Amino acid sequence: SRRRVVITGMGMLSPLGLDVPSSWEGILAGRSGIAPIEHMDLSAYSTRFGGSVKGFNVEEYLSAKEARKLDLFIQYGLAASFQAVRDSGLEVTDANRERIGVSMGSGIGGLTNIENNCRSLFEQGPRRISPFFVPGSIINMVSGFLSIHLGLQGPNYALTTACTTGTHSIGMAARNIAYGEADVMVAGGSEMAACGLGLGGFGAARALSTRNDEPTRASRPWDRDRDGFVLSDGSGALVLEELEHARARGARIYAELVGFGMSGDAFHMTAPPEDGAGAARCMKNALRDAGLDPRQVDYINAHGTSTPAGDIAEIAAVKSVFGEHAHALSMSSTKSMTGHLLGAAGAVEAIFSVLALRDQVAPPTINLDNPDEGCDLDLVAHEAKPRKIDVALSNSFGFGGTNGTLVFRRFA
Amino acid sequence: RRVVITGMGMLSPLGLDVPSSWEGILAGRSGIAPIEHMDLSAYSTRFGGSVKGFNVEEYLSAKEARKLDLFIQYGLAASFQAVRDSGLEVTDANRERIGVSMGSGIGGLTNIENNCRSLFEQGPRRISPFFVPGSIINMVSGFLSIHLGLQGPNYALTTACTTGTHSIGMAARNIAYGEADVMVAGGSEMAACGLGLGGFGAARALSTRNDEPTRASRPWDRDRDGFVLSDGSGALVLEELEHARARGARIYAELVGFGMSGDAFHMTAPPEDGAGAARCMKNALRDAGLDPRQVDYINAHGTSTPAGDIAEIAAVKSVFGEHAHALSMSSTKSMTGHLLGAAGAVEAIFSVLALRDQVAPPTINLDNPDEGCDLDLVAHEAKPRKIDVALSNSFGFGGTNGTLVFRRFA
Ligand SMILES: [K+]
Ligand SMILES: [K+]
Repeated sequence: SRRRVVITGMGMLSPLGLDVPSSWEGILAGRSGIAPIEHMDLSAYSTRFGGSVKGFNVEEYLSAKEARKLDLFIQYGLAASFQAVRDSGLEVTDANRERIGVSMGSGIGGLTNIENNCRSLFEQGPRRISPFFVPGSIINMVSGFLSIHLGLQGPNYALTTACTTGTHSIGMAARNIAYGEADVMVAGGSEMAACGLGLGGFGAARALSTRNDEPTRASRPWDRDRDGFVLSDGSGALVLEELEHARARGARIYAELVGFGMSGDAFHMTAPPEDGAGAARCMKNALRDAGLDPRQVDYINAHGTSTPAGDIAEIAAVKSVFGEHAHALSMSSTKSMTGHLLGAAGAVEAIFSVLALRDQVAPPTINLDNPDEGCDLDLVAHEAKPRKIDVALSNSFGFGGTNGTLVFRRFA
Repeated sequence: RRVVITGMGMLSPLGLDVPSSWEGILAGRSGIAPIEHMDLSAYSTRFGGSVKGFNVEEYLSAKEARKLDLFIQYGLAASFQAVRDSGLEVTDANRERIGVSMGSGIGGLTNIENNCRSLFEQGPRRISPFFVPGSIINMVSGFLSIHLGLQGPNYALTTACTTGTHSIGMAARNIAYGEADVMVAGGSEMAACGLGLGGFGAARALSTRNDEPTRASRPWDRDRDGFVLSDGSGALVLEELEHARARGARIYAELVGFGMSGDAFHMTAPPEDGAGAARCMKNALRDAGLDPRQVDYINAHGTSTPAGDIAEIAAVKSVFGEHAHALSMSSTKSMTGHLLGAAGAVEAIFSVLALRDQVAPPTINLDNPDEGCDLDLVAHEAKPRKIDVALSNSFGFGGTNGTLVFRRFA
């Protein structure tokens, strides 16, 4: 029946760094990765900043010939994946390649490539669309290209669930392993939606912070002066592995993935209900899946995107699920520093949750200068808090009311 | 926990619902024609499978519909159809146990085109406020859950040609695991626009048989020259067996197996031996606890491509051995074209209906079977025959493979 799933490898590109340790160093130091966007002219836009990946060198991962065929979200996804596989120490062979799969997702995918090709179509005609437009832009090609590069022949797929993509990708990949469909999965997500369509689109929806004068203070979850999310880019990948498989090869085990929960709000296209009813049902599903007492939860890495309705819904949901224990645990939003990585958010935040377990420290919610009415939990304001963490949750409560919760536990 | 199919819904190039589409399938009718909605003079391919006469206001108000990309409208239509067909009554007692997994290969290309037009010509402040929510792939699942009040697992797959097949398979897993009693699963696509036809055209992936569009899709025929791009949607209501029995549901068939693999070979062209497709079919059969000899009908991937079609023949021969000549295999894409994200969903429906009616759909246009294509490919005309177990295959871009196994329920 249901086999146990552990984390043996991790990889990442974020607004804070070009790998896991550098990103984590920034997280624990309370550093913002948010800055005015330099790669395009945003003078005509209401938001002119975000979390860019800085100094990415694709030549550390892929030949120039292969890299030019790929949208940045694919480059980022492959980078995080290559890091995670290397980190795991796993040797891929004919004996195991059929048992190793991939589930790397994205919220929007190759929007830069789509936009660029639409410009070519409109101004020059259809014969100027790139032959690599489809294979270089569709969301499943992170899973596609990774499997080809490394010879991974197990289950191969891709989620697209907006803010929840990375969380679903990791959860369902653990389900594959638990079910016996695979012994190893590379899972997570990637995003690069910082183009005219992305910044303009979220801008037209009035979804983004417009705090152009102080970009590092823009992302401020649970603060009374929050005004929308900050768009960020990057990727996270984890190597998930069946427990006995990991033990048999003497793998280093970071943590155990013990629970995964899902729900739908069935409420609104963009905003959650203020009581966070769906989020609460999601966390409850996750806790039951993990066979845990709620009081066992020590740290919650929040969705916390710095939106009026979104942030307050999470407080309400945490209070409903945990009761008086809501005041004993610590919850923080690392999006205060990284901004919102959309399809990659759940992946980088799973990594942060695993590292919170490794290092026994809760990452801060920076910018929490004045908590809003009712936001009176331990939200780890301003600075990292060393504390006991035996169980960590990571929440993603995304566009369309799609909810996912992952439950991680210390392994010994 | 066993999983059964209690409702189905569809938009295809052959009809605006399941029965109309199925009638076309059994008649050998083509849904492919020159594309009318845009000027394709400068394009190498000027035809495909369009949904004709779709009326969204049978499902949604004009205001609701306006914001949503066509792929979402199509996905909602199939989903609404399937839920209605199932007879399920949604209540407070069960709403947290009913979820949605509707996917798409490429999603809102038409809305992206339109908002690009506005961005380039007049700037970012002229992008639609509803662009993002009305264009992102998970919004079929999102909108459906909101409209019907469904609070169970809510997600979306995007695995090109295999989307619909993965969506149905993984929704069945949700039910089997106990995280849901009912799932609405499938896919939708509306990519037969400028970016889609131009994009696949640039990749030289499409048939260019502009002079005879109905003859263009010709799986395993020696003169095939690429796939035909088509629009539409399919949706299935998957239900736990006891749940279905307790409410007296009509059960079309049972979903008994789901298999996956990766080729880890090429972007678009599978290995000639179909090794990945073979592993996938074997995985599906193992999941179902069935021997290859129990399979009666296979609804192929069969997109009408040189490498793709022949890999499937090789895969079927390796998996089924001598029994490969006893079963029937056909590609309904010969009539429907390739619905991309919706292909696996509409083809799961065709497989279920093959079981209901005991008839194998034809592979039309199979005038001259290519070298080695000597199986029973149901050439030209529908074939009544015994069908106890049916497979549906999807072997998609990226080498991503999925196989569903359906069985008669008595
Ligand atoms: K989180
Ligand atoms: K099929």
